[PDB]
Amino acid sequence: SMEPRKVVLHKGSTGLGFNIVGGEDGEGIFVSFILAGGPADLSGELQRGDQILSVNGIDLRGASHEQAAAALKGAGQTVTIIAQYQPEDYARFEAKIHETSV
Repeated sequence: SMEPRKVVLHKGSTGLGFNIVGGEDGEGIFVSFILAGGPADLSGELQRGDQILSVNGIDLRGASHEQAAAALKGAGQTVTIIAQYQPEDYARFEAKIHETSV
């Protein structure tokens, strides 16, 4: 896999400009969506399938969705993220089956 790297964003009128998923069913925290024109987009330094490993020194390896949301939303505007591209893990995540007709 690609090595983790540091990404620094400055929140604005729509926050950091991305969505997270995961932190449930034993899964990591993933970037699911990047808002066109938002800070994440304009930076060019985050993409869908990045795993969020830490936020302002808060370790989100193994974090719940709630813990990750609290770290990201509770942060002030300058957010220092350690992210790692995890395309295969994310692809699996997105294909998981949640409802089955029997």
